[PDB]
Amino acid sequence: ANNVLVVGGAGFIGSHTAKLLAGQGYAPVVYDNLSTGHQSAVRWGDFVEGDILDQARLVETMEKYAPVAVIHFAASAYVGESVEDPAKYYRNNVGGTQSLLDACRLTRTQNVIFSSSCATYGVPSRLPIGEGEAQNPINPYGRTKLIAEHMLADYAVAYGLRYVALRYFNASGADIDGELGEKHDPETHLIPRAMMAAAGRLDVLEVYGDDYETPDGTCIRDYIHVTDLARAHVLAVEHLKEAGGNLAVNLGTGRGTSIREIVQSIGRLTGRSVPVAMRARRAGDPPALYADPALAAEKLGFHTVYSDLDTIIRTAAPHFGLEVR
Ligand SMILES: NC(=O)c1ccc[n+]([C@@H]2O[C@H](COP(=O)([O-])OP(=O)(O)OC[C@H]3O[C@@H](n4cnc5c(N)ncnc54)[C@H](O)[C@@H]3O)[C@@H](O)[C@H]2O)c1
Ligand SMILES: [Zn+2]
Repeated sequence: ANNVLVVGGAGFIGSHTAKLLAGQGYAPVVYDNLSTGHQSAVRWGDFVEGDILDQARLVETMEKYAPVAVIHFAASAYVGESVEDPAKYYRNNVGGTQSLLDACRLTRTQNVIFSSSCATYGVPSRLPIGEGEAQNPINPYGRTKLIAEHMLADYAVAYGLRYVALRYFNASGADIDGELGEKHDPETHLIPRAMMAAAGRLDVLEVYGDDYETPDGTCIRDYIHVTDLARAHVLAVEHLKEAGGNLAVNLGTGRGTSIREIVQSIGRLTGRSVPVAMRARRAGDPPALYADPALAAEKLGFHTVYSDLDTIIRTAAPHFGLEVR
């Protein structure tokens, strides 16, 4: 009917996507083990506490709700944690995804929207990064996201599963209306850390390098507003509903953002400066990484509409002890 199973739906991007689904008349059903997400963020439909590795419980859930699509956000997502603890990432991201895909095929639950990462590309050859770019990830996090992408392809071949894999770099901002935000502990993402530091919730923001080959010398990365991510994941649902073919596309603005720009923007919009501690650049670290969004525009009709820096900063700031002036 209109149930959409949002796996990992108690987390940052998943909860925003559940909110959006409900706005478009779907009934999001959240399946989440609350390991890093929050029960209080499940505000737009039913909640099933459970682990995606609990295959009986996941199958039971799919049988009860007969979802028209499954959106898979349920993963371990931290790069540095993945180098030191690869076990966690192979278990959650490869084992967990296989359990989810088995639950899907065994219940004839057909449409899977997979939240992937541009970390699958590793170091690229040209900028911006097109989907044709080789995928040579350089850490277990990127590795395990790539494995899930290929597992999706193999399950499509064998079982006729239909899917859209969505690749992006950095989820940012928060819901425009202010009641839903990014709550991680530890918080490892750049814009939240910079804001926490400006707010005095962190003492410093260590920034590694001011001598990159970039306009202001600080490194450039790719940021997309979480509401835009919600929009794309639901468009992906529509795509498969309308008998669309399997897809793997990048999500983003097509334009990068430097650390300096972010720090400057925060100081300007909140009146509080970020206490930056500039450290030596790490050798072999890329000056710029950002994705080519053209294919998503073509295949999904998707453009970002909330991912200007000012909107990202303005909507996130109130969640980290700052005020927009
Ligand atoms: N945040 C980003 O910048 C970013 C970038 C690229 C990709 N992604 C992908 O987005 C998805 C979630 O991102 P988030 O940033 O919202 O992280 P998040 O941790 O806020 O949400 C993750 C959710 O998954 C749940 N979960 C984790 N393992 C589970 C399991 N085994 N069984 C059931 N529930 C489980 C957690 O409790 C949490 O609610 C992940 O797939 C992540 O790789 C995020
Ligand atoms: Zn975070």
